Order: sequence, then C-alpha cells, then structure tokens
Amino acid sequence: LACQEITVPLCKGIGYEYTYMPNQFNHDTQDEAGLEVHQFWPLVEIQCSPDLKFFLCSMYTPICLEDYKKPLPPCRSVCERAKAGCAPLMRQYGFAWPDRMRCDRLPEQGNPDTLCMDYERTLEVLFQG
Repeated sequence: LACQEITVPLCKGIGYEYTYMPNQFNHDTQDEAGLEVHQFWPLVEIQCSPDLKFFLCSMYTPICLEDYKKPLPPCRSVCERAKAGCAPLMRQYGFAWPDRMRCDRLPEQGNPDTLCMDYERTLEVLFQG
C-alpha cells in the first residue's frame, strides 16, 4: 500500500500528487481504475459540477499520504455537491447516481472518529472530520 504518482489523466493536477492501489473498488492498477473512471468523461466535459472531478478522483485514485497509512475518503459534503450538480442530468438519460457513490456512506465533516478530505479556493486540500 505504497504511494505512487498519479498517472490517470483525469486525476492529474487534482490537488494531491500520490495515490495507492488497490482502491475501494478493488482495482489493482491505475490503468484499471483509469479505464472505469473514463466512463464519466461526458459529465466532466459538460461540467455539471465543479466538484465532480475532485470527487471521482478521491474514490478512484484515493489520496496517499506518507505520514498517514489509512484510507482518507472524501467528506460527505464533496459527494453531496457533486450529486446535486450532476445526478439530475444523469437521471434524465437513464442513469442513477451510482450505489458505490452513495453520499451517506461517507464520513461527515466534524466527525470526531474519522478524517475526510475537502478543498477550498487554486485548490488547497483541507482535512476535516
């Protein structure tokens, strides 16, 4: 579970530099993760949410920190903003918000027992409850 430089094009320049495999989807390589995340590219191009790119990468190329050796998922707020912007459009064309992307299964900000990832304005990563 060593850190490796992110090489998925969608996730290059996302605000953190390294990821790790396997991810929560059981993808063994970034090549495998990159292939599946490619499916979302029309929404990325349409730009239904400024949060979609960050959210997808936090799942497919989860952040890897040299001084923190546990999964650091995105905050529920990140999922909720991406779903707000893009899920109505996805539903219009027969796509449900993916089950593996259910927002209530992600840790809340300010939760004492977990750490989760968000960002603010250039993109600076913020760690939160």
